[PDB]
Amino acid sequence: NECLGTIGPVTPLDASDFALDIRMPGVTPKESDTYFCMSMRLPVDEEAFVIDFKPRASMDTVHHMLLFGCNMPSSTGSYWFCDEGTCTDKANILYAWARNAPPTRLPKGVGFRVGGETGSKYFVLQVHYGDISAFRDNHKDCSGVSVHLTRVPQPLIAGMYLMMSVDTVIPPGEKVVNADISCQYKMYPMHVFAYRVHTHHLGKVVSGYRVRNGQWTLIGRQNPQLPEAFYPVEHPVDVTFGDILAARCVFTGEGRTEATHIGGTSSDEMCNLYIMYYMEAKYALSFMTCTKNVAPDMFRTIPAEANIPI
Ligand SMILES: [Cu+2]
Ligand SMILES: [Cu+2]
Repeated sequence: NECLGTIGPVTPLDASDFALDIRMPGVTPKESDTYFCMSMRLPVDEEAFVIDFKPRASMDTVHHMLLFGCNMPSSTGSYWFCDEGTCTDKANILYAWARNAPPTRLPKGVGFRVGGETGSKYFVLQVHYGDISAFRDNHKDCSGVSVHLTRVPQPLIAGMYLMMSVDTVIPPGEKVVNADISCQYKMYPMHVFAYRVHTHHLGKVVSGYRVRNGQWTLIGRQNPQLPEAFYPVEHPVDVTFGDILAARCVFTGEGRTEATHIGGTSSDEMCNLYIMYYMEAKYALSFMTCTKNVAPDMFRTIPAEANIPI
């Protein structure tokens, strides 16, 4: 969208609601694949609920945008190069937009809990500029996201279930290596509505499942070379006490000379699956993780799909 000007990025709408217009401050990338970040302090100290996200992205120039909640942005300037990092503390992902992926909307009555004693005090926006031939005119870009906040307690609360491999060793050559993740779910019900997969270049497919009475129910399955937005869960699924959450990342050892382990760099690999959920407010957890493989023998009946590329 056009460069806002000087209207004010905080718009109070009533006693309980306010819009945050979180936009780049007229930036002009000089090279392709630039990552720009900015932050905005939540303008209340008490608990609030993020209940809507409207993307304001120039189709021409923005490849993707991420919105994070945290307490300690990686820098304090109007904007900053953030190949490096977004937050010094944990970056909680709230929103992802990708040029060609269709953005999931929050289900009705769902919000992310922010502010107050334990919630995020800051939003950090990351904008990825790809092709920059649209900046030949040295024009200024004000891309970002318009966020709707309310102080009204929401009946459903959004969270993030992160499933992540730690021990995986990918030998050189080995055409096929599986990174398997599984945890017992022991909490009140979560309703899974979106997922995001992330690996590095050696990743062929990522799938996650809820397993109940030996039945595998697809949460999501994605080639991890495609853009990394939140894809909608095709048939949104309850995950309940006694279920097993199970994920498999399929890896190759080809194009590589030494053994590849898990690490933050691209020479290292990752197997991450982000599951966006909601829970009933009176039971809600904003975050859960699985870094174990508690039921490795259960993978003997994983569906065929998990082992074949798309
Ligand atoms: Cu991108
Ligand atoms: Cu990574």
